[PDB]
Amino acid sequence: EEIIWESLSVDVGSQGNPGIVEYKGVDTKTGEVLFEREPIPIGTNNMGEFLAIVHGLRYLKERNSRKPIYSNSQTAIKWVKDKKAKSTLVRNEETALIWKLVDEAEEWLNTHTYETPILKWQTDKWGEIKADY
RNA sequence: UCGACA
DNA sequence: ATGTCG
Ligand SMILES: [Mg+2]
Ligand SMILES: [Mg+2]
Ligand SMILES: [Mg+2]
Ligand SMILES: [Mg+2]
Repeated sequence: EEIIWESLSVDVGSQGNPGIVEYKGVDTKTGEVLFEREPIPIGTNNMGEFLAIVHGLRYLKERNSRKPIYSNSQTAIKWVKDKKAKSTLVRNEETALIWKLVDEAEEWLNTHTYETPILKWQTDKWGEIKADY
């Protein structure tokens, strides 16, 4: 129905897909950028979306914040729930970095608890997510 | 054979 | 185009 303004919004930007991937997290209310990841040379959109949610979980947990996280990504939301990023991206020397990060994000999920609700941003009703590039 | 989310 | 799920 309506936007939970007291929340963190995450989004991915890329150049190519697969291509250069980055992400950021913003306060949904103020649009202030709370974190921004250095570009990863090769990755997929969905891997970037996954890393952005997991990074948001880590960021909120460290700050003892109970705010929900908004993502526009059906795929990444499911991967986080499963603790398993089911990417098709070839795992080789060029994709080594993104895959290491993905493996580490999954490992964090398997060693930590969180209560953060992970919520689907309703683009069709609300327009583009605020963490949008 | 599609329907969605990016 | 390409990455993904239902
Ligand atoms: Mg997105
Ligand atoms: Mg990262
Ligand atoms: Mg930590
Ligand atoms: Mg976007």
